[PDB]
Amino acid sequence: DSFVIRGDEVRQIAPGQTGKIADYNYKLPDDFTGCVIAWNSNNLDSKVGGNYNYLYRLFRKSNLKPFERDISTEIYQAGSTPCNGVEGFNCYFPLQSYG
Amino acid sequence: TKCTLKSFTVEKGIYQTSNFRVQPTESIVRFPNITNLCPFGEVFNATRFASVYAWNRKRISNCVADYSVLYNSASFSTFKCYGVSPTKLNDLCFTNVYADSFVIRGDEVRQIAPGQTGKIADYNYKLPDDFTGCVIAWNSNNLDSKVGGNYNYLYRLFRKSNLKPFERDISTEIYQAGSTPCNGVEGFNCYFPLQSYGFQPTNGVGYQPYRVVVLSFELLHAPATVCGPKKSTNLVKNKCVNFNFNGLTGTGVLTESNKKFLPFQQFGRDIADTTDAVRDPQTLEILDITPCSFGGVSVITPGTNTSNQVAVLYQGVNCTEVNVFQTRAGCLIGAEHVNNSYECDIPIGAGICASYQSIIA
Amino acid sequence: DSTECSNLLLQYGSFCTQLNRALTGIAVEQDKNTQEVFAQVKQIYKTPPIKDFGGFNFSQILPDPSKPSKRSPIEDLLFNKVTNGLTVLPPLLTDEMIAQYTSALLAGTITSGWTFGAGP
Amino acid sequence: DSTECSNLLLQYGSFCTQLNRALTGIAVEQDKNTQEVFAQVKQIYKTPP
Amino acid sequence: QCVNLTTRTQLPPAYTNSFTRGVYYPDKVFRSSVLHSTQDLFLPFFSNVTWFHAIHKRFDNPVLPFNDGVYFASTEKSNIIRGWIFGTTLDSKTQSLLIVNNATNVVIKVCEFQFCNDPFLGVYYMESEFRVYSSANNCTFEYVSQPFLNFKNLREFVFKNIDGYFKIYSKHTPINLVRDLPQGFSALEPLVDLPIGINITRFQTLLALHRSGWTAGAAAYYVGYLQPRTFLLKYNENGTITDAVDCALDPLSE
Amino acid sequence: SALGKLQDVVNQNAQALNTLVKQLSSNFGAISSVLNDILSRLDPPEAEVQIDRLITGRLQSLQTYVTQQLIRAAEIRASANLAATKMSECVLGQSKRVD
Amino acid sequence: QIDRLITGRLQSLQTYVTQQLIRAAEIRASANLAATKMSECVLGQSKRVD
Ligand SMILES: *[C@@H]1O[C@H](CO)[C@@H](O[C@@H]2O[C@H](CO)[C@@H](O)[C@H](O)[C@H]2NC(C)=O)[C@H](O)[C@H]1NC(C)=O
Ligand SMILES: *[C@@H]1O[C@H](CO)[C@@H](O[C@@H]2O[C@H](CO)[C@@H](O)[C@H](O)[C@H]2NC(C)=O)[C@H](O)[C@H]1NC(C)=O
Ligand SMILES: *[C@@H]1O[C@H](CO)[C@@H](O)[C@H](O)[C@H]1NC(C)=O
Ligand SMILES: *[C@@H]1O[C@H](CO)[C@@H](O)[C@H](O)[C@H]1NC(C)=O
Ligand SMILES: *[C@@H]1O[C@H](CO)[C@@H](O)[C@H](O)[C@H]1NC(C)=O
Ligand SMILES: *[C@@H]1O[C@H](CO)[C@@H](O)[C@H](O)[C@H]1NC(C)=O
Ligand SMILES: *[C@@H]1O[C@H](CO)[C@@H](O)[C@H](O)[C@H]1NC(C)=O
Ligand SMILES: *[C@@H]1O[C@H](CO)[C@@H](O)[C@H](O)[C@H]1NC(C)=O
Ligand SMILES: *[C@@H]1O[C@H](CO)[C@@H](O)[C@H](O)[C@H]1NC(C)=O
Repeated sequence: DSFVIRGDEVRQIAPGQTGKIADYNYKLPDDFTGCVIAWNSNNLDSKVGGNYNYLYRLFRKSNLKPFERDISTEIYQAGSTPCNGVEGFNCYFPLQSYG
Repeated sequence: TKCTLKSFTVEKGIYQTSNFRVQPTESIVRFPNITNLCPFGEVFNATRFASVYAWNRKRISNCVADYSVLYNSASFSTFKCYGVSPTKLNDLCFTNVYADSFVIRGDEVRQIAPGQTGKIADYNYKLPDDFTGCVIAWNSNNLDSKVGGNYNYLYRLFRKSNLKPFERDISTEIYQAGSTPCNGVEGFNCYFPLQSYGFQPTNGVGYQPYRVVVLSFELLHAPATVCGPKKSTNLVKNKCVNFNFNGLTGTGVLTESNKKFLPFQQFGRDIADTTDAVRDPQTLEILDITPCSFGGVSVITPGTNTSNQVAVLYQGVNCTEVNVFQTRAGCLIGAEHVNNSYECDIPIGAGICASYQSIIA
Repeated sequence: DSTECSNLLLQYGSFCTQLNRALTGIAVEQDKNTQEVFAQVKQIYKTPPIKDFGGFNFSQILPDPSKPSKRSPIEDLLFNKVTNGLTVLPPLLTDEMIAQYTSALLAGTITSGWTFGAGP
Repeated sequence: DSTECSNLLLQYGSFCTQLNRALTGIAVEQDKNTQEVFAQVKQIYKTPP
Repeated sequence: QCVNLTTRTQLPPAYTNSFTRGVYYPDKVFRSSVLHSTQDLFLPFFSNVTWFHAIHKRFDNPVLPFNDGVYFASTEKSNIIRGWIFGTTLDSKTQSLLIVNNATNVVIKVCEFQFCNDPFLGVYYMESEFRVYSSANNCTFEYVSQPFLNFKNLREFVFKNIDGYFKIYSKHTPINLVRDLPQGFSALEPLVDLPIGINITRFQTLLALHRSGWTAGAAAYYVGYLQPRTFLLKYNENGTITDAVDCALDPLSE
Repeated sequence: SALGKLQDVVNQNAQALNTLVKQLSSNFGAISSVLNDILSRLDPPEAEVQIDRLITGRLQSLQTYVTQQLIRAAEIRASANLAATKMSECVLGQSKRVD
Repeated sequence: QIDRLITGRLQSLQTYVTQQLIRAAEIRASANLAATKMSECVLGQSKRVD
């Protein structure tokens, strides 16, 4: 399973962690067997003007299952008011890019 | 029975195979009356707000806070939290809340943020890097603004050093822009630090006055007086339900009780320290908690060489709570009760025995 | 009723089955003990209606017709002087049938001597 | 004599009371056994001189 | 406003026997006809409790160490004892707790107070004299409640500081004994739990003067100290504690 | 104290059942003796450890109860065998055995 | 560390108490037999063979 994350989020690629990408992007099971590999890629995955090609799910209704992928680009309802697929007050896109 | 005995042939007899459970049907959560609300009406919707150099700090403590009304209000143009979640404000508990109320310009609304550098951030209101709580901001052009210009809202423009987090500075010391000595006398390079805003109704979005209330939470070793609201449901009696009374949870049948509690007592215990009596927090009445009718499921059968007919005994279970016969041992289903007396073939209990001749008891 | 607790309890294997089987063995052993002690006769004997035993009085040990439990006065005094997944199984022989067995033994040893224990 | 050990041991409940009760029962059972075996007479008989 | 009281008569403090007093309910749990063994801060049976008088010229208002808890017994007539002073340094440097019962209600405040050296109230023969503090700077908790109150009344109180919770237990008893504590059993009901979260190591009783200089009304009170021990409490059919056993008093009760 | 022998058996059985009930109130080194509090206050990776401590403590208590019940069952079986022998030899016949 | 030592020593003590209970039951059976021999062989003449 290959992805690109932040430097402080490498602790969240682990079983039993509480975190943001652990809950809404990539979840590992409690009985996970295998190895997590992380290495710095500032020379390749960064641009001086800002590399915005890597996105994470800021908003979701519920935490994921282990080995579950969510690519649905549906709007999130953060308030009592329904959003009807349109951004607005308390209506945010779930996918935000790293700067 | 074949599954339990790990064999495809079952000898004549009674075999305890399973455990009948009365499954809980409803969940009943009873919590006491939501009174002594926190005074958020006099902070968010006060008559006159304060300036940003002298922001009003209101201490919210010893009360229950309904953040759902604040979150669901559509008047607020900015609701950004930096240490907690907006949907979990009604679930968490905090020792106290500091409410910082002030008015700023529309372009400076972003300056109330951790790690943000601006004139309001450095000289008027500073937040820490590990700030917890939520910043709420809303437009107030219809109230604060005046056609002649509202100059009542001042802000600090100059100071030698940046602010510490949660620090006020209401001093009116004359700033030294240059290096010339100033003894409180204004000059070419000595100006008054507090300047007035230019709030006018003809201004566009960005120069309109915005009222900002910042809630900060404290989680010290003091007791958590500030908690979220409790949504008590209706009370259902005479059914095996999951009860949650003032943080005491369990599963049971809640019936009326003849035990007269003293007014300071809430729960009731037997010799074996199990909660068998409780007081409802909404209405001060006493309820007995009878455990649900758990029982053992036993299978009474002859040999599989003889017949495949079986009977089921639910031990200590009344027949109305599950060829149905009520015994003192329990409810027996599948056996025809007869008035004749024979020798005991398969023991049921309490003087009841079963035999094959169909299965009779 | 915690499902996570039962899922963790399944890691320990068949300990619960062993505990249940041991308790079941004890429970059937109690009924076997009562069967061996009291059910030593297969004929239910009764005393004659006339209690003419040559001056010997057995009213304190024979069953009392006035009492609904059909117990002797001594047996009635004896019964008066004795005061989360848990279930209590009832005994196979009720107190009335144990009293009936003792009544049959008393009637046999009064009317027939030791002959009823060795034959007819 | 460790008070921290006893404080941690109190978390386990009444195991120690159970073990002490069982040992006390065995200890009184031994005296009951000797009483049953040897004290079968209430008169101290003596042989003639 | 503060006033030094310089007309006192020097006398050593008295001591007397606690008998079987000072028992309170350890929890909010009803128990019926059962014996419950509990480990808590309890007052020892037949212990040596300090006896203070208010008689005319005696006016006993010293500052005493709080220790782990305070049992306050009051043989009271005409309501001389009105409240208590709780704190560590009893000045504006730290934060102190004030309990007062004036002519209308009871007020409980946790603030930074400047206590007088001799704090008291006063009744003119009408209450028109309050000299217990000079300032109040930083308040964190205020609570106004219903009034708690030959010697005719006996007032028992238990004050505890556990996990930042201040437990006040109290009991009113009608007595007709002239001088000492009566011998009997009375379990103290829980009255109020306070979320204070502050350090308290010292306390001081608040009395009331009688003006017609000053005169001290006839009152007597007793201070006992709570120690961690085990009690065996008996609960009757109606659920009140009618008798108790101190497990560390004598081998019979053990 | 005439019927002390039966009362002792009744008291021992009731006291053993009461002790088995009271063993549920002990946390056995966990943060709480209630499974609901652990499941509501902690995530499953640490709640698994706390529940495991409660499980091993309660299992040890239940094994202790079953073992002492088996020992008492052996004693009661010996007493019942003696009672059956007295029923056969003293009631159903005249015994020459002294005492 | 004390939790590990406590559980080990408690298991050892429970094992010892269980063994003592079984041996006490055996000695009680032997003592009941000895009391029976005292009643039937010393205090009377027994017709029971061996
Ligand atoms: C056998 O014994 C019983 C009880 O010892 C005798 O019944 C008593 O009879 C007298 C006079 O008839 C009454 O005053 C007593 O109250 C009776 N006692 C009881 C317990 O009921 C009985 O008379 C004796 N004889 C026979 C032939 O039955
Ligand atoms: C009542 O007496 C006390 C005890 O002397 C006074 O407290 C002292 O007041 C002086 C006044 O300058 C201070 O310097 C001392 O430090 C105080 N002592 C302590 C221990 O704080 C008190 O002032 C007197 N009351 C009045 C109204 O004068
Ligand atoms: C003003 O704000 C408070 C916030 O607590 C709210 O309860 C109240 O309804 C508001 N007033 C109006 C007129 O909406
Ligand atoms: C709480 O609310 C209920 C709602 O019916 C009411 O009857 C009761 O008087 C209130 N107060 C108390 C102290 O229960
Ligand atoms: C109580 O203490 C005082 C001195 O502290 C002592 O003189 C007195 O004898 C004590 N009372 C008892 C009953 O021991
Ligand atoms: C009692 O104290 C309270 C709180 O300071 C005050 O409001 C009230 O007026 C006082 N009553 C009298 C009679 O002084
Ligand atoms: C306490 O009071 C003093 C003086 O009134 C003040 O300077 C200080 O800021 C206050 N502290 C708090 C925490 O309120
Ligand atoms: C409480 O106060 C006492 C005396 O002032 C002091 O010795 C102690 O350390 C204090 N405790 C805390 C937790 O502040
Ligand atoms: C318990 O209360 C009843 C009234 O319901 C009373 O008759 C009885 O005497 C009381 N018993 C005790 C021991 O207080």
